[PDB]
Amino acid sequence: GPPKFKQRQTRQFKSGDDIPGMEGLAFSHLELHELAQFGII
Amino acid sequence: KGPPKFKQRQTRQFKSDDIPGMEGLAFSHLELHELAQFGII
Amino acid sequence: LTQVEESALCLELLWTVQEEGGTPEQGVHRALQRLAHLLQADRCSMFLCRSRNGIPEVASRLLDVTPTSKFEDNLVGPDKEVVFPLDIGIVGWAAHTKKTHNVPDVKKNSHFSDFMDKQTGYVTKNLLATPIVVGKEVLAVIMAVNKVNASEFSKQDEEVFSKYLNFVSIILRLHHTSYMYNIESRRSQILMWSANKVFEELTDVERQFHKALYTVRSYLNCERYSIGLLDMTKEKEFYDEWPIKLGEVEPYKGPKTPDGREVNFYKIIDYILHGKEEIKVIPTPPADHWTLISGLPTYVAENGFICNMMNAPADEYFTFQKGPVDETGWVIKNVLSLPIVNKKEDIVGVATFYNRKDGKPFDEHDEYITETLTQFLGWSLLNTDTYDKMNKLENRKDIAQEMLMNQTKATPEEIKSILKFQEKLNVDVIDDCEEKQLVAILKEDLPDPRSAELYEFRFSDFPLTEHGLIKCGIRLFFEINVVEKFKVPVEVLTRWMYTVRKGYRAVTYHNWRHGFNVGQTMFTLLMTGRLKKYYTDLEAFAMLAAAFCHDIDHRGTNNLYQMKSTSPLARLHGSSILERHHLEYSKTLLQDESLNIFQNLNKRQFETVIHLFEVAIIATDLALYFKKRTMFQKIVDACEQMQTEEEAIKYVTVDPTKKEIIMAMMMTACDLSAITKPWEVQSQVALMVANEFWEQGDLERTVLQQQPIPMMDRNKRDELPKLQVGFIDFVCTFVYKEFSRFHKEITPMLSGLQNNRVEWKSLADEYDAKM
Amino acid sequence: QVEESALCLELLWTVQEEGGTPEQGVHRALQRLAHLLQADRCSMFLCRSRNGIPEVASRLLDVTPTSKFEDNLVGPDKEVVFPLDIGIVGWAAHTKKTHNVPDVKKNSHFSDFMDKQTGYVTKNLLATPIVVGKEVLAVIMAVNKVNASEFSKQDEEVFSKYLNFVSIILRLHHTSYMYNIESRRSQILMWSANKVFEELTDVERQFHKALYTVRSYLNCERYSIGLLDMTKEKEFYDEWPIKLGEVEPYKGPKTPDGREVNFYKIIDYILHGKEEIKVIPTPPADHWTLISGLPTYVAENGFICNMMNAPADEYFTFQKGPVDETGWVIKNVLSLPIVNKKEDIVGVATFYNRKDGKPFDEHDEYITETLTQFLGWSLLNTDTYDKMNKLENRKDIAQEMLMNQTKATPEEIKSILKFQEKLNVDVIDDCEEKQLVAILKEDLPDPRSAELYEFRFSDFPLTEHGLIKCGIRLFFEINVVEKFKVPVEVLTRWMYTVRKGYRAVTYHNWRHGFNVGQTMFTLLMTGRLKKYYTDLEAFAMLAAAFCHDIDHRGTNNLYQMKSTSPLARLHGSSILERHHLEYSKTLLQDESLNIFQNLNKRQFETVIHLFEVAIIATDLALYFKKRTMFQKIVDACEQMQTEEEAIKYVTVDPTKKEIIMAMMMTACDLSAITKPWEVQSQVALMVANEFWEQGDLERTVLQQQPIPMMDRNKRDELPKLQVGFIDFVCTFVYKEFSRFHKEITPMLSGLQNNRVEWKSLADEYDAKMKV
Ligand SMILES: Nc1nc2c(ncn2[C@@H]2O[C@H](COP(=O)(O)O)[C@@H](O)[C@H]2O)c(=O)[nH]1
Ligand SMILES: Nc1nc2c(ncn2[C@@H]2O[C@H](COP(=O)(O)O)[C@@H](O)[C@H]2O)c(=O)[nH]1
Ligand SMILES: Nc1nc2c(ncn2[C@@H]2O[C@@H]3COP(=O)(O)O[C@H]3[C@H]2O)c(=O)[nH]1
Ligand SMILES: Nc1nc2c(ncn2[C@@H]2O[C@@H]3COP(=O)(O)O[C@H]3[C@H]2O)c(=O)[nH]1
Ligand SMILES: [Mg+2]
Ligand SMILES: [Mg+2]
Ligand SMILES: [Zn+2]
Ligand SMILES: [Zn+2]
Repeated sequence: GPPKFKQRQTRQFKSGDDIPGMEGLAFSHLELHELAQFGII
Repeated sequence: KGPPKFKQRQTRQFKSDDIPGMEGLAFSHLELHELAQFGII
Repeated sequence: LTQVEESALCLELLWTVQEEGGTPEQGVHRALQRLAHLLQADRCSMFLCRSRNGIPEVASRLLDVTPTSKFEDNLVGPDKEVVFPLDIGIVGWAAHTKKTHNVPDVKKNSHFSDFMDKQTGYVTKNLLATPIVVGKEVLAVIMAVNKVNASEFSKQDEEVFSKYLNFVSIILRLHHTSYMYNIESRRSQILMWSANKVFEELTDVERQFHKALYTVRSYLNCERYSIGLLDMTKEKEFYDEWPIKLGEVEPYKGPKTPDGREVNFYKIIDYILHGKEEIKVIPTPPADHWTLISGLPTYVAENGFICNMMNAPADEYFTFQKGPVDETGWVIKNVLSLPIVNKKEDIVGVATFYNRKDGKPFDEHDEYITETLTQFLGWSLLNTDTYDKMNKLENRKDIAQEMLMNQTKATPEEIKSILKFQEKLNVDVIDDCEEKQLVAILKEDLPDPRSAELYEFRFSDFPLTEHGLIKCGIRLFFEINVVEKFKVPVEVLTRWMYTVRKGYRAVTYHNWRHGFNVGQTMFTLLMTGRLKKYYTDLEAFAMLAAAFCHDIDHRGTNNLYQMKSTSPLARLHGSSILERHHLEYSKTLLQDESLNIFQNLNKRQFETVIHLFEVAIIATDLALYFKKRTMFQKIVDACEQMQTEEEAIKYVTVDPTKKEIIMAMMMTACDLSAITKPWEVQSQVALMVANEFWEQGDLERTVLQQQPIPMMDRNKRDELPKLQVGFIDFVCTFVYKEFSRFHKEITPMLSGLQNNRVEWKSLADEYDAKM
Repeated sequence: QVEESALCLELLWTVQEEGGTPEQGVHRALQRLAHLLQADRCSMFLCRSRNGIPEVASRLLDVTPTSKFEDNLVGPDKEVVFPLDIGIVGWAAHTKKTHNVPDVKKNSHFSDFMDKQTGYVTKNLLATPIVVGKEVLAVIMAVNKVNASEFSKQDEEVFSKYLNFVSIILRLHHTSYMYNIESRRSQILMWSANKVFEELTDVERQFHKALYTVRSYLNCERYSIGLLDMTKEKEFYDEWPIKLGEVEPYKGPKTPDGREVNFYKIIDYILHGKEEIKVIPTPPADHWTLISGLPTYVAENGFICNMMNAPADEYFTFQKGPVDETGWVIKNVLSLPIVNKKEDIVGVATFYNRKDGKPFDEHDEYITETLTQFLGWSLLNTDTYDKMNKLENRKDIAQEMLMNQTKATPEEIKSILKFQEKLNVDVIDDCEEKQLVAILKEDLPDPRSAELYEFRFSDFPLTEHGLIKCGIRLFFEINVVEKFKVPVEVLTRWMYTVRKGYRAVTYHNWRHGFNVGQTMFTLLMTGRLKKYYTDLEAFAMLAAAFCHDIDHRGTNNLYQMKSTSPLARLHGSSILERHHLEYSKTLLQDESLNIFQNLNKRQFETVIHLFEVAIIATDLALYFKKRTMFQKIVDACEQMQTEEEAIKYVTVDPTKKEIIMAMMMTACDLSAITKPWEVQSQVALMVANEFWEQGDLERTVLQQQPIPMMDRNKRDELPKLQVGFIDFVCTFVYKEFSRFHKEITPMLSGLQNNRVEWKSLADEYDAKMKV
């Protein structure tokens, strides 16, 4: 009959929705549209 | 005036294979030779 | 009576520190009241010592203590205390000297400080000092002033003061031990939680630091703190440097980190602990950000000091907010800023901790706590750099594999060269033809399986072109009657056959010719050898596909060369290096939908075919063959006892392991099946093999600077037949004798080995005639 | 009262230990109270907690007035341990209450084990546990009052008044010990984190670093760690004997996940004598750690086991004598399992006898459990290191197999470098570079008959193999081979591999790369812009022009970003241009393909920079950004009165040359607009088809509406959008070049003619929609 021995503890350190703030963690006026028209950018 | 005197970082505390002990950290009798002779293994 | 009352009052003094929930300042207040009553002095006080920035200071904690006084009125708060550096004041000189200083007239010592005497409007004319020194540290300097009944403190007064200060030292050391235990408990919990959160996953700097700081939040015990991350880009693009080099834009002038990068806090993370416990993140914060409005974070980014400033809005250099920082009435009182440091000493960020949860200034113990936290973050930067390397390596691998697969895949012209739909069906480029019509149109164009001896063991690939090999391979799959049973598309089959062909390099022997001859041997052993009776049509389909792809991408080298050269194959795959490569590449080739010849079978059938592929290709390794020869021999010996063929089918079919061993033996006999070919064909294949092994030996001698084995060595070229005889006597004879026992239909293969052996002996003994 | 006061002052002075051991002051108080109570043999039972079970142990025995402390002190070798369910001291420690029991033989909680051990008779004893912070530190014992029974209530009052001093001393020692243990915990965590974040390593090296670094903060005389085999499944061929039943299945110790308990490596840290580290691969079962069942018991179960007096146990076969002949014996053992994130036991740490010789208590259990927990968390780094090595190896294999597939075979070389048909060697390229130059210079088409210098040249009549021949001709005409010593075989091979690295896409095929390289040639020579560039720079620009769209998949940078392609996650900006640059450099990495091998190190550094600027300058967003700077360059170069002054002005400034080279590469990319209307109409059809299939990919895979340029539905709107491309992007590049040098004047003429035709079809569309 072995002696009674302590069980490992894990719940305390078991514990990113729970961590807040993890969700979030040049040409001329004419050129800006017509460059996208030809897919230049 | 001048800024207050402020402490320097204590980089010296943890600045630092020297760890001892890191240096080191199927067939028959005939089949042991003729197999190597053919490069089979 | 004086001794009895003094002993009783010092017992009660000691019990006041045992009252859990009391304060030691109360006990010291009682001690000062007793001291002032006994000594007939007035206005006793103590100055607690602190250390900030590594320099020591003193500050009064109890002023105007007199017998029969209120403790509340005598105690002064840290917001009203008077701070003295050690270089000034008698209290400073006492703290420095760590010894008694009795000065009767304050005007006779240059250490006299007028500051508090004018602050409170009290006159001092008698001073006795002794620091409370324990463990080589000074905790408080106690002061007795203005003896009302005498102009001097005599030596008996010094001795009584020393004994009462020994009791005060007991009280103060008890409080000091409790406080240092609390400090080390905080630091330990800080490190344990930071380690738990860093190893939770591999992530970027921002996520990892936010997890660590948000978990250690409860243990910092600051009212407010934040972290600013600096931009880490060091070099610019040439096209953004052009205006700087030509001169269109003035050179940047402003704050610089010690590395030289511009001080640009690209992200700020604020942890507000005073109320509502709100966290915010500000990407590209403006220079008017309330942390950056004071120069202190920028000063730390420029210099990298640890800055503890008390009364930060009373300083003139950093221009702290004198008023409230925001709509809520929070004002900066004390500050402690530290940098986070990369492995290369680069300043990755600056952590700023504002005023404590209580009113006390930051002591050296909070500097110690915060520096251990910032060091831990500066070490977990290694995990963040590893994560970025991980993503770059994964992307580079996936790009290289896709570009490879696109290059290797057969072009539509190479498909059309076999499946001539365009020139026969009168159809456009877009395939809208029926699968049955594509079957009917293709089945004309393949060579018939009865001509060219496709079922026969005599098959010679020399008079066929490789285009005829592709056509014959599609023919071989075709007679097993797999296309209609398993619903594999005809164009998918043809493309897969052609990409298997271009997969196999142009090496002298492990080229497409060996793969085709092995697939033809698998076909003929299935059909003419009658071994098809042991396997399902799905299993036979796997046998043929594995037999063709068994050697795919074989570079012309053996596993010994892979290990010896420390090849990436050998470091990726531990044992059976080349067969594990052949398996991985055949599975990759089957992984594309356009090449997935097994796309139209059930998931369970695909798992079966994948295990079939694994068994077959790893069993192509001859070391495994040699290990499992004895088990196969036991299988054959048990199977020959029976005198009914149906009994043999039952005996083998019921055990999957026996079928797997016979499959391994089938593939081994298929690989070396050239030894069973007619003498001319054997001689040419053995010449090709000997050429491959000689170029291996020349490579091995050249790039590894080692001697080849005699079989690899080109100088014993004429010794080829003897070693070939050894290969006859050691390897193939067992396989083909056990197969001839197992089924008499495989008997000619052994017999072909039997002739070729005679020819090799007839040229080896002539070498004995040459010597 | 006077002698009572003197005894109180003596107790106050002995409370001021000033160093030493508090057991001495407690012993002096115990002998004081012994002589005061008319009682003998006072005792202290320290409370320990092991495994979470509380116990009491006698520390001072046979306390007698005028007795020596050395005889009263009992060491842990002779201490008598009682659990809280044995003895009235156990009941007292449970209840935390004062008990006074006479005639203990009538009490239901009295234990006579101590009475039997010592042979002393006890009759009446007083018990009061010392309790501070709800924690029980010691049970104080007063026994066998002489000349009287039942003690007295005033004896209990003076007993409590002295146990106040006892509690003071014990609480001071408790605060000092809790500070010590918590400092040890925090230093252990700091050092283990420092050593874990030092680099990525496998388990063995990382655990060895951490444990060896923390060895000084664990007060164990020795300890060891055993790592279990982590393999979970076996290969099919090692299951075959088990599945056939030829070998009985393994039975014996199994971990909870079911793996076999095989310690594949043991690390011993011996610290009692010489500090030595032993690494034992595959230790035998006779190993002095494993010979006791305790490490194996922890591997099967996973409990933290504190076992005092381990050779007195019956279950575990602990060695009763020396194990290394050095005289060290096992006394106390503390074993803990290290676990994965999945609770899988990787190892078992066993800490042996404490340096102080006291049995392990909950404090050292806490220290070793926090170390073991940190080690179990650290395995993320090992798993990441293994995944790094596997990803690296797989990438390198895929890149090598790709490069082998794409590289031109020796037949493809011999198809052009017809050395075999002219030098009669056929075996070895032993012929000198002059011979290869002489034999090849016939085989290329002459540049005048091919019109290769002319701006009009159309690639429709030539074949792609004729395009390769013409490309080597263009390289010959610049006269590069002789100056930079570019071998002719590697030149032809590199041209063919560059061709084959262009995909078969509708417009970004090899013909576009060839026409861009021909535009680079003709602008250099006939446009006379080579006056600004060295022949080295001309060679680099021509090679970059031929590779500026290498392995272009057929899609836009917007498509890569929207499709989240591996290219877009690898290269943040200029995604395809950086891919082309990376792949052209990869082609230049092979010695076989390095046409720059015979350069100086600085010349390659120059070639690589020109490759970078030119290919990233093929990004039209960069073109649009730098148009204004090129225009300023041209305007400043127009006012110069002398041609040689203009040459000086451009050549002195590297950035102006880089901008002009970028502008040249954009004139080259869009050159087709300047080609005759026949060629322009075909090429515009090709780009329109490419854009249509891009828009079909966008609508089908990404499920988004394409821009009208990508949309097939706006097909007839093609010419009007072509007009929009003619004014916004090409006129400037071409008008500014015609101003810069009049020799590029006709390219604008070609655009002007083509614009009229593009306007004509738009007017034909104006006719069509209006009716
Ligand atoms: N001596 C000799 N060895 C052979 C012959 N044919 C095959 N082998 C061996 O069998 C191996 C089969 O491996 P695989 O063809 O799957 O790469 C070869 O690498 C080679 O070692 C042969 O004709 N003669
Ligand atoms: N509308 C239009 N765009 C063109 C034409 N030629 C080139 N482009 C655009 O310019 C880009 C040049 O970059 P490249 O793909 O050659 O590296 C092309 O990808 C395409 O977007 C053209 O003739 N018409
Ligand atoms: N008002 C007041 N002054 C004190 C008290 N105790 C000491 N001081 C004095 O304040 C002074 C501060 O500087 P010094 O060290 O020169 O000398 C000290 C004294 O003279 C006190 O309890 N009340
Ligand atoms: N021999 C000896 N026994 C003691 C001394 N002090 C206490 N004990 C006893 O040890 C016993 C342990 O169990 P109990 O709690 O029943 O009662 C306690 C006593 O009777 C001592 O000084 N000497
Ligand atoms: Mg092989
Ligand atoms: Mg491009
Ligand atoms: Zn093979
Ligand atoms: Zn291009």
